[PDB]
Amino acid sequence: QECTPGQTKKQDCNTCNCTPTGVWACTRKGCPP
Amino acid sequence: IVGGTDATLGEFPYQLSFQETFIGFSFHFCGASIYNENYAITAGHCVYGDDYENPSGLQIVAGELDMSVNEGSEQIITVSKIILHENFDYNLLDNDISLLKLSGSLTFNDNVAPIALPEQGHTATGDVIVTGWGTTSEGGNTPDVLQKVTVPLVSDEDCRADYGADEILDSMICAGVPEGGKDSCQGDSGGPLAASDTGSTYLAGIVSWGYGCARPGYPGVYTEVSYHVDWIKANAV
Ligand SMILES: [Cl-]
Ligand SMILES: [Cl-]
Repeated sequence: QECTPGQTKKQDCNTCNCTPTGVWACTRKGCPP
Repeated sequence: IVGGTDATLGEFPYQLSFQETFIGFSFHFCGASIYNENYAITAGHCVYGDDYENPSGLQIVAGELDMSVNEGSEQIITVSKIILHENFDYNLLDNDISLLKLSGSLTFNDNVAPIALPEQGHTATGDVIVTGWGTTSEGGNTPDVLQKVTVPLVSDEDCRADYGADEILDSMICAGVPEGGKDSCQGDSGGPLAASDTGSTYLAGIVSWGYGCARPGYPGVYTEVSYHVDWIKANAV
């Protein structure tokens, strides 16, 4: 339902957590890719 | 920065580029802000995992506008120490703030200058200006010229409808337009959100996180500096 609340992942060099509303909250660093 | 325009040299004299050096290049990965001649303010997640007392290959660049041309005001100074908030939460981004101590002092001039803090507890309001060298669309390209965007603040309660009640802490501040299209993005982390409701420019937020960038209904989320002013003053020597 996009994700389960409390899951974590990486998106390239950024870190993400699944919010209570089911979306990925991700940091905003620049990644050398 | 998504939906912005080009900055001018000296327009944002407090803006820093936070860079890591590798073979063949210096890589911008975060923004930062000048607090005083020896200290920068950035996000905690920009430094988590570093060798805090002996950081290697990290530097700031002050007086920068266009990364692809040396215009003469750039000041590159290596970072000598990182002071990460000791209650930083790497997952949920509570207390997402760090200081960078520089190995030497910045030279202040028209193009290089501190940004004032608010008073502890001040409530920022009005349109605010977010700046950085982040991507210009989600998943997009990065500009060589510093970008600026104006966005309104979104109340914590309104933002919690998007992200969840406990996901937005009071010590976070949200900014964006309901229709989307204006936001910070990847590479803007750690840089400034500047307000001016006191009649003068001050640092109201630090770029932190969001769902994507510039999406309708998903404002950017920032560390709210007025919750951490006493922390900053206690830790910047
Ligand atoms: Cl407007
Ligand atoms: Cl606006």
